[PDB]
Amino acid sequence: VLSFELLHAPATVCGPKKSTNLVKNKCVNFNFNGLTGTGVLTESNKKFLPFQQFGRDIADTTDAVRDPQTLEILDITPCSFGGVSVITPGTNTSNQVAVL
Amino acid sequence: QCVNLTTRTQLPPAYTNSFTRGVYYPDKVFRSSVLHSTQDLFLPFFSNVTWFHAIHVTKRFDNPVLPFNDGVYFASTEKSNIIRGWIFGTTLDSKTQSLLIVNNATNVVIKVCEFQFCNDPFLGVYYHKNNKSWMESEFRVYSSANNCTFEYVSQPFLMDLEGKQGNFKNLREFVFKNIDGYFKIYSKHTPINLVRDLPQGFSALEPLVDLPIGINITRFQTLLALHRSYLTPGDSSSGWTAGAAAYYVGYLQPRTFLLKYNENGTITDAVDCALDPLSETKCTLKSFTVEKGI
Amino acid sequence: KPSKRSPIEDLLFNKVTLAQKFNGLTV
Amino acid sequence: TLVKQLSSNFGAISSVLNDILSRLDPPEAEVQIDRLITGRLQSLQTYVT
Amino acid sequence: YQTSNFRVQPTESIVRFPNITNLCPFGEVFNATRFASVYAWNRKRISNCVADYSVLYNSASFSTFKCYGVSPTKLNDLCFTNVYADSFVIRGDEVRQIAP
Ligand SMILES: *[C@@H]1O[C@H](CO)[C@@H](O)[C@H](O)[C@H]1NC(C)=O
Ligand SMILES: *[C@@H]1O[C@H](CO)[C@@H](O)[C@H](O)[C@H]1NC(C)=O
Ligand SMILES: *[C@@H]1O[C@H](CO)[C@@H](O)[C@H](O)[C@H]1NC(C)=O
Ligand SMILES: *[C@@H]1O[C@H](CO)[C@@H](O)[C@H](O)[C@H]1NC(C)=O
Ligand SMILES: *[C@@H]1O[C@H](CO)[C@@H](O)[C@H](O)[C@H]1NC(C)=O
Ligand SMILES: *[C@@H]1O[C@H](CO)[C@@H](O)[C@H](O)[C@H]1NC(C)=O
Ligand SMILES: *[C@@H]1O[C@H](CO)[C@@H](O)[C@H](O)[C@H]1NC(C)=O
Repeated sequence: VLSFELLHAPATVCGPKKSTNLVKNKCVNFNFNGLTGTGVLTESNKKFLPFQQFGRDIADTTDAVRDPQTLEILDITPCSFGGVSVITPGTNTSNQVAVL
Repeated sequence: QCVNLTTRTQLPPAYTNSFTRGVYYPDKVFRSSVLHSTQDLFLPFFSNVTWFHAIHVTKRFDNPVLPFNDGVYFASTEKSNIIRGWIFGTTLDSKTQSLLIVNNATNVVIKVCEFQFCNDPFLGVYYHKNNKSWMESEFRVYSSANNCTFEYVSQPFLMDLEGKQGNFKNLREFVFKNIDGYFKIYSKHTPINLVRDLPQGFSALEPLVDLPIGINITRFQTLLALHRSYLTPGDSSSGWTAGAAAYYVGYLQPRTFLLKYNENGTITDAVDCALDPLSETKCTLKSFTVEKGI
Repeated sequence: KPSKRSPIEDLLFNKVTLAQKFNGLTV
Repeated sequence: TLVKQLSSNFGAISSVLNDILSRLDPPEAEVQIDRLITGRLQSLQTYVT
Repeated sequence: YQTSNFRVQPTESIVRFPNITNLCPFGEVFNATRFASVYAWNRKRISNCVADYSVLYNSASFSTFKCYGVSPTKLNDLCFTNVYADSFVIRGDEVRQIAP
């Protein structure tokens, strides 16, 4: 029986995994060894502490992360969702629209 | 196994009040300019902690065997590095494993396996006054280790690394928490500028290392490093001087705390939530500086 | 100064003091 | 309050959809997803009212 | 009028993991020539290595192989902290009782 548990001890190496490249300033999909999310990973300006990996904010959501290999701090940001609106003079005069 | 130092005279324990001490980072998560409430084991504010001390003026061979219920906040102040590594266990008769720690200059050796102790555990080094050099002489704290399971060696510990007598400038804080078969140790090494007792200041404790064993520890004791000199002739068991030593011992209880983070991500202020009606009001309001009103 | 704000309006605006984007929220 | 209501088990294995989806197969993760759906829907309804 | 919502889809699928070339020793767990008693059940901690997960599933046949809380096919990408290994020999009739 292989015995393991989650959220019982902080980890930095964990179990098996492979490594790929790193990209920034693009809304990409990432998985930093158990930390899964989607966003834009710009270079961070915050000052961390040597034992202090993650980062959060008031609402307790991820806002920064440390590189497992190069040990540098880079931000996380959702990639610009929003809504659209259609402006029309009416079908009755014309048919052009303007999308906002 | 080992010698049995005399003068085992009883003495009532002393007491002193802990002034906002024993706060550690509960997890490796960065937070900035936020107030976070945690539900974890902590040292309650404004409790009286014991004041074991060893002084030649009897000889005050004071290192009794002390309980380990849930955690122990250990705070030892000195300057001659008289203190040494700690020691743990449940029965201390080699039937069950017992954790050992030594913080000498070489390395932080950690022994977890079984080994039988002697009835009066003690560490002593016979310094040679003929040679202008200091070396370890005697190592007698256990009989032998028949079988062993786990071992661990880390980087050499951070000490003052200087042997002299002077003003009290060194303060050592340690938290010994073990839960779910996981042994954790925290520390801080802040200096002091006042002679005696806990200074009226606040400082947080950062994590050091995690030791996964799975052993049950219920029993606690402290090792002491003692130097024997020629200034006290006679039997080798009594021909020694211990200088001045002091260490405080507290206890940990399940209490809810409120933590204040600065913009370096360091805890600068904490508020207990079960001490005072005003403290409970602060905890409920999730802020400081409560104004008028019921 | 800002063209149409009188001194009392300026005092009122400075006296009143109060928002990162989240999942689904918009203003 | 509405934002902080997101991180709640609501009597499920976990409060994050990704963990449930990756760690569990659909046929028995459906109940956990339904529980989270009900909880978040109720919270949003109360906020709107 | 408002019609729909606008979202930016992810582009890449980057993933990172510190490069540790150590292979986790499954040999003394799943291929040990000697086994211990049930009362003295073995427990070895596994860390600081990459677990060769694939070979254990695609090259070995197990009469009983069931997973609780984690999908067996998703075990490839999920890593854990302080993986434990238990080795013991028990009666075949009592194997079913080893479950939460
Ligand atoms: C606009 O459309 C309506 C039908 O929806 C039509 O009855 C009306 O006559 C149109 N406008 C004008 C100015 O005729
Ligand atoms: C005193 O200590 C010695 C060695 O430390 C031990 O052999 C002896 O049994 C002890 N005497 C007691 C426990 O009465
Ligand atoms: C101080 O310590 C002694 C013994 O523990 C006793 O007077 C009392 O319990 C303590 N006082 C406070 C305020 O905790
Ligand atoms: C010492 O530990 C080993 C390892 O399990 C065990 O086989 C042996 O019986 C133990 N010896 C004693 C005296 O308990
Ligand atoms: C630890 O706790 C268990 C369960 O309460 C108890 O049986 C055991 O005697 C304790 N001590 C050791 C060394 O296991
Ligand atoms: C936070 O850290 C920076 C980096 O040195 C420092 O300049 C700043 O003073 C720190 N914040 C405070 C409140 O001291
Ligand atoms: C990756 O490999 C390098 C080889 O130069 C070595 O430092 C170590 O094994 C790994 N380093 C890190 C930071 O993971």
